[PDB]
Amino acid sequence: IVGGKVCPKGECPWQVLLLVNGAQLCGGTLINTIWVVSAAHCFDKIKNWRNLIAVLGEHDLSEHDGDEQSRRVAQVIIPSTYVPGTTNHDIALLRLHQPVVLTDHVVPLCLPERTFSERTLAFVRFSLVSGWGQLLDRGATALELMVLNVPRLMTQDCLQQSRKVGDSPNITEYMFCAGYSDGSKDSCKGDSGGPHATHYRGTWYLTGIVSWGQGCATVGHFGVYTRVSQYIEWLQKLMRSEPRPGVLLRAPFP
Amino acid sequence: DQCASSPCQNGGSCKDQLQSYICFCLPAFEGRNCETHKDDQLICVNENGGCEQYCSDHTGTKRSCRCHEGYSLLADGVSCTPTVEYPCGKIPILE
Amino acid sequence: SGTTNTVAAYNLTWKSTNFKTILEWEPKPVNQVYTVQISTKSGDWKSKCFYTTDTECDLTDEIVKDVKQTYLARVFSYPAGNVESTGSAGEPLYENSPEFTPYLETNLGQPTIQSFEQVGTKVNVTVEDERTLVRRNNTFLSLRDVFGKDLIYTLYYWKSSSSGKKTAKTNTNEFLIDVDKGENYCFSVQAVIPSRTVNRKSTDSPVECM
Ligand SMILES: *C[C@@](*)(O)[C@H](CCCNC(N)=[NH2+])NC(=O)[C@H](Cc1ccccc1)NC(=O)[C@H](N)Cc1ccccc1
Ligand SMILES: *[C@@H]1O[C@H](CO)[C@@H](O)[C@H](O)[C@H]1NC(C)=O
Ligand SMILES: *[C@H]1O[C@H](CO)[C@@H](O)[C@H](O)[C@H]1O
Ligand SMILES: *[C@H]1O[C@@H](C)[C@@H](O)[C@@H](O)[C@@H]1O
Ligand SMILES: [Ca+2]
Repeated sequence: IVGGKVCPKGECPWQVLLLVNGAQLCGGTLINTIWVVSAAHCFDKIKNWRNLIAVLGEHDLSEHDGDEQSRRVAQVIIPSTYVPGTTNHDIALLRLHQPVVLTDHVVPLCLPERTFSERTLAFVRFSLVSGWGQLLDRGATALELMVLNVPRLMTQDCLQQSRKVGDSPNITEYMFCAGYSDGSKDSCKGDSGGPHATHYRGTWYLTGIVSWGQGCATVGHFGVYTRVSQYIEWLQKLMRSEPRPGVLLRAPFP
Repeated sequence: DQCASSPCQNGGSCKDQLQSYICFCLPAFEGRNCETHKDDQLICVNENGGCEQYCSDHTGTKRSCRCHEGYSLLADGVSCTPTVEYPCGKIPILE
Repeated sequence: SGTTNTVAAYNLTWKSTNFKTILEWEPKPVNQVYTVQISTKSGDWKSKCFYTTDTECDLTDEIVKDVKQTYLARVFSYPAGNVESTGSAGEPLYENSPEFTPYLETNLGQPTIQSFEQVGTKVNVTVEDERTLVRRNNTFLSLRDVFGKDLIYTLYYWKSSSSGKKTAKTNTNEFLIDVDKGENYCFSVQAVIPSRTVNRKSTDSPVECM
């Protein structure tokens, strides 16, 4: 989280930390006691779908107070149209072997009604992005949860303002830009899968998931976020759908 | 002159200019001719329809408000209250 | 544009006098409606003029809320068939207006000589404290209330049959040029904001001689 601020323990309750064998993998979001939402690309390598751990209540990776809660990720689901290695359909629905306990330090983020996400949330200038990712580009990662408040743009503006890159992946209707193009602040490498939580009248909804960007806070460039609302019926279809054999299910999409 | 034909509807004054006019509107009116009814606009695309959370437009009938999966719609028809301990999107410590 | 059916608004220009601010634009709607949206650099967007077939939109109520802030506005396009068409990036087609800061750009309407009389060997020309749309707490505000001490004036006066063009200024609200003892004089006033960088001077208030 380039240019952010440490998220006061407790104020980023839906923040999930996805661990693998003990190493940071990415971030994720709690939309329900057993359901975590992350970024599809965060699994392009995962070879031991057993050491996959999800940690809530987490805040300071250095010390170990007693608010954390670990949970083996039961199933990892990504959209049928996601193509590992590419930018499109970068979203994953994780399922935990066992539900986490809701407490002042572990609360889920609301998965807004599509309509609502589209008509209202979408036009709320700012939203907080957060994770323990890199604090600069090739820089070090955060030990304390970092959070950033960024502004959203419609794809037309995003295109009009970014420096045309050689092969800058199109900004498809499944992603949106947010941030600053003045090198200032942006999310980074270890943040993928993190929430882009929008505040609307006393409640916070999951409108975005960290995916990609040129670099981190690179001048003339923004950070692309997965437009969570294209994926709502999808998520809620899966959450009801009964379990499936494997660990890496590839749910169809739409 | 200009304010002759009295373009300013719905009681709005009319401080015209040379080769033009300027309608002063009543608090519930707006527009070049105060024509627009600040009321007749209760639609979800407007301002979330006035709802605190979810909003549904309806054919020939007042728009409806709804609450999220763990809330309840207060008596005013547009407000939501938690019906559980830890409802989504609420930060317990701050709360 | 980026059209096939839905055309993008263009030439979005602000028409603002005495803060009465109306955004206007092209083109005359054909099989499509427009929705105007407005905001501040760091504020949420508010929609206005819902699904209209107009080429204008009154934004007074939003801009006078803080004529100090700079407002950016944008118009959206929708085929009249459905007011919710998926563009390509999934979002509506729209265009942005130029930035707009009421305080520095809304032109001052044509002033009006309130009531000028004689105090002796000179004339006391007066200008009516114009009424603005800047509605503040149920009430409106006069130019002098708004621009406070940023508003001055200019008094162009011709004499009976005249021969030369004379000018006079006062930041107050009362001119006071010394006249002879006969020859009638005329008074053409015009509100001015010298600290401005665009619409500094207004229009010559209708004339009022003897
Ligand atoms: C997996 C995530 O942790 C991470 C988040 C980076 C967020 N950065 C900004 N500035 N918002 N994402 C990545 O590391 C992705 C992975 C990837 C996904 C799809 C295709 C290829 C790689 N990589 C990047 O974001 C790199 N900058 C690479 C890149 C991809 C596409 C365009 C430009 C650069
Ligand atoms: C990228 O955007 C272009 C521009 O419309 C589109 O034609 C293409 O299908 C998109 N996907 C590819 C090929 O990268
Ligand atoms: C009367 O006032 C002017 C005439 O020029 C016009 O703007 C109005 O539409 C009309 O009612
Ligand atoms: C302007 O001033 C007078 C005419 C009042 O009737 C107001 O309502 C009007 O807008
Ligand atoms: Ca800890």
